[PDB]
Amino acid sequence: ATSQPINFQVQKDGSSEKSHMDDYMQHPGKVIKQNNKYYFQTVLNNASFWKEYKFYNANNQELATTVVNDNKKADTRTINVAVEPGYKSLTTKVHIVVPQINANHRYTTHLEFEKAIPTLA
Ligand code: HEM
Repeated sequence: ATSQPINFQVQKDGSSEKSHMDDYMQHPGKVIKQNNKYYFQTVLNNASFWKEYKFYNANNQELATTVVNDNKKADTRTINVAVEPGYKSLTTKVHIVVPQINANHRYTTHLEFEKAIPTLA
């Protein structure tokens, strides 16, 4: 296995309640192994709304992210977040701007994997 699907749910700051941020990421994501390193690849819908995003492990280490696909037409963006096997969540901090309802906000949420990122290959 070079990769495997991994489902997740983005949940609200301070609880296990689903966050409506979950509605703007494709499901499942994917765990990808390259050489000795692991990536969580995920697709952001309504990419133009995500003005900033940072991901952290549960020990508050910022995780490197790369853009691997920007699709202007579909308004999506595919990103690779650096992870390790064993992570059960990521903390996200995002700056979201929604024109139609004049919204400009920063939020913190926690993305919860269906299970610990597995070792592969
Ligand atoms: C499609 C246009 C969107 C509309 C009309 C919308 C609307 C709203 C409204 C009215 C609230 C409650 C007030 C507030 O705290 O701001 C809210 C909360 C929130 N929104 Fe959005 N939103 C949109 C897109 C997004 C996107 C793309 C994200 C990022 C993935 C996002 C993430 C959040 C988060 C994290 C909250 C806090 C409550 C929760 O965690 O569910 N929203 N949104």
